[PDB]
Amino acid sequence: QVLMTQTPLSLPVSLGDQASISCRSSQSIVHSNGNTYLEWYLQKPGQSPKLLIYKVSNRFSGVPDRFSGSGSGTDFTLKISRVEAEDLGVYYCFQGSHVPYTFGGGTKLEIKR
Amino acid sequence: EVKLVESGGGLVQPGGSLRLSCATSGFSFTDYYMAWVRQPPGKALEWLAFIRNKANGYTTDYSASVKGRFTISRDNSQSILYLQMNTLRAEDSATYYCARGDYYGAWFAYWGQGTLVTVSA
Amino acid sequence: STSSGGGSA
Ligand SMILES: O=C(O)CCCN/C=C1/N=C(c2ccccc2)OC1=O
Repeated sequence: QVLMTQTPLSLPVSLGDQASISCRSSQSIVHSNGNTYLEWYLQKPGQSPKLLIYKVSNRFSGVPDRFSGSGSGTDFTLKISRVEAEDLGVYYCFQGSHVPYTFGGGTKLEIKR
Repeated sequence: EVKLVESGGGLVQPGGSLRLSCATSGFSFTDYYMAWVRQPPGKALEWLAFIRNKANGYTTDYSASVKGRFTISRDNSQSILYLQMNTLRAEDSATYYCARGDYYGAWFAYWGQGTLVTVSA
Repeated sequence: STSSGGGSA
């Protein structure tokens, strides 16, 4: 199976700074059709996860502009222009185009200084 | 609008079955991909098995960690999704969620509140 | 316990 390997494990930031989580696949994650079902989720402490960016870069309705993802290939990266307190949580990248579908190990986004 | 509620999990003994369920509200249940994601108290989210809509002939795929044990199903009339788990074990104790695909390239657009299962007494 | 109780693809 193809496993997602996202870094860093923990990402400390001051409310307001930009944040960048990476997610290196381990092989092409392009489906038979033309899509790359690479998604992002934000699971706040003790709270079901939310869908942020579905295709490599579409922003799910309701998620704010701050969020955006990208980078087709084996390297995908989620970015957040300004991080609000309500962004703190654990982000997971999900590979949805190859069965057995897989998640990243996650990347906690806690307060730094 | 869209409501997904799980139930059926609890405290079970090593080995042995259990039957999880997820009720649907707010959407033509038959026209959507469904899944079961699992997050052991430990950490990572883990996709287990997924079921697609009538458009795709209701196909189903499972992780190997549940390939023969677990089995998915869907009550299209009642609009409910089930997950029968058999000969449970340790790595099985986790909060099982319910998910519904999005009309576009998205598998888990709507998650349930999740139901916890504990197996190892 | 209670009653009556590489390698990658
Ligand atoms: O938005 C329209 O109202 C809603 C329904 C459309 N049919 C599409 C669906 N499409 C998927 C789906 C799931 C994973 C990848 C690509 C598509 O799940 C569904 O339930």
